[PDB]
Amino acid sequence: GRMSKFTWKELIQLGSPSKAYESSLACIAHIDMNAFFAQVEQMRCGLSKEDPVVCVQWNSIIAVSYAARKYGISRMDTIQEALKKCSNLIPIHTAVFKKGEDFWQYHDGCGSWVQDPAKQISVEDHKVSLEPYRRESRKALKIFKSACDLVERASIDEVFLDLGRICFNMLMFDNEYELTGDLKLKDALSNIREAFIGGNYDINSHLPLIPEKIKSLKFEGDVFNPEGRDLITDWDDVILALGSQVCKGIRDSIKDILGYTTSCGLSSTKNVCKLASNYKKPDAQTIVKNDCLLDFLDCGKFEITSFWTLGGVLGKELIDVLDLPHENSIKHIRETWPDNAGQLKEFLDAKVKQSDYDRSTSNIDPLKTADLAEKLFKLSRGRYGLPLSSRPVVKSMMSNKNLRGKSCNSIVDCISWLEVFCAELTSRIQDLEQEYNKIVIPRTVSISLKTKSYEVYRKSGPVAYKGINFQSHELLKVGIKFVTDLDIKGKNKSYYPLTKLSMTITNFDII
DNA sequence: GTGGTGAGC
DNA sequence: GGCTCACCAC
Ligand SMILES: Nc1ncnc2c1ncn2[C@H]1C[C@H](O)[C@@H](COP(=O)(O)OP(=O)(O)OP(=O)(O)O)O1
Ligand SMILES: [Ca+2]
Ligand SMILES: [Ca+2]
Repeated sequence: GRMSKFTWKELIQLGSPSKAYESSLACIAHIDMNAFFAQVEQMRCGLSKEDPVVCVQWNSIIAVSYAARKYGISRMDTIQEALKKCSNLIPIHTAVFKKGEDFWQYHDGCGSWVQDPAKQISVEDHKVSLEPYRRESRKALKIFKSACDLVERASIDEVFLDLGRICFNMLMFDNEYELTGDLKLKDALSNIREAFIGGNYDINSHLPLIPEKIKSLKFEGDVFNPEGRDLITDWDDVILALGSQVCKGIRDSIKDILGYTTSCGLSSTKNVCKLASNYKKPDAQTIVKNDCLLDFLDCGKFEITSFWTLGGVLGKELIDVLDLPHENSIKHIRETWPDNAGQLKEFLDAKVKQSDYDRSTSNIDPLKTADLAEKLFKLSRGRYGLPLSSRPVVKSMMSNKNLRGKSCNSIVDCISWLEVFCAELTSRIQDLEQEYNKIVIPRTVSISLKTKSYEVYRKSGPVAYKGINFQSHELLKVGIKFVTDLDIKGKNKSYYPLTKLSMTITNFDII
């Protein structure tokens, strides 16, 4: 009291696209798109945001627009089953390649749920394509990178944002933003701003108490506040508010430029953000103040298994290692180690060396048992700041096809599928160039296949480039050769009908 | 060198 | 239930 809890160092740190995730005064934001594949379709067919449109594949649903969710339809339903829940459902099948053609297409009006035995899309001579969804994913991304200097791509429909710089700059140099009638930020934060340029301060001096006037700063979106704590008490709250503001803008552009609704979570931790974004859907924005982190993590919807990269199996074990009750398990980890990370550290040691398990089926690395420590201890409190980072360069790319029926008998059929693969792969190589804005070419190509008896033939080798920058053809040129040798490699053995053909590319070069 | 199979879109 | 992708014991 009598002075803010955060120091200048922690504030100024928001302007560093490298040491920003530390401050705790951080302001990260996660954004996921609602019923994505459902939407990009809901958009492509000029339908409305409120039409029970579902995205199907063969006989299974893979995306359910929220309009059609109101009828109880979910992912664990089959087009057939779903229609009995809502006869006005608008099922739309993804685009697909046809055995033999080097281009995918949209067979609208067609689908297994169609009576006409001619408007069917057999899974025998067709392969689902996801370019459309990738094509859109990037757009949204481009729209992001234009509003945020540091953007991490979580997955095809998710992205994290480091609203550090934008918040700091707004908090210091924005002479436009208005709080209400006649009251701009330039007057409400005069004290903090005048002090900033003054430089008269030690980077360790606790910032001044937030000006009484700033409390009239409104948050944008639902502020998780069950206990009803005050909205703006310290700076981290002020920065977060400014974030929600900015964040709303970004999310509005997407909706206007592409027309995609999204859920969004704001907090000082990517992890905590990941949760908040999924807390409410669709088209909403949850906000978890640092002084609500515990109230949020214990609202009664999360567990130690709901934590990204900790809910597959390592999470399962964690329970069998710390007893971890089957409910209020997160809080339990907090109230059992109110010491520090160091405490739980040893507990891990004196819980592994004995007669409980074997280092043959445990994802818990003994030596680095200090990491797993601080991790759980931090997560439990909602303070595990992970720096945003780019996904490591791709190592490979597979264009498979689990064949069925007696389709694949001759080599002209394999060749017929190799064209397809060659297309899809010459479609993910381009999307990669655009992402790293660097030219990419695969120096090696292999072709695997499963015979009738389910055996495995595979030939791998280099790819000759008769020029300097092609692919879509020379890839099939070689691909074929292999598919031939293998054919000869099994003339009088269990071969056709094949049960799985597939082309893979590795040994990439990023010039 | 991988197929087994855990993780995730 | 489907389709892709990174690893790493046997
Ligand atoms: N079981 C599955 N089968 C096929 N595709 C899936 C499956 N699970 C996820 N996907 C992929 C295809 C979808 O376009 C994409 C959607 O992103 P996801 O994060 O799963 O949520 P969603 O967009 O379907 O709904 P939400 O609004 O809850 O985010 O995930
Ligand atoms: Ca989603
Ligand atoms: Ca997702």
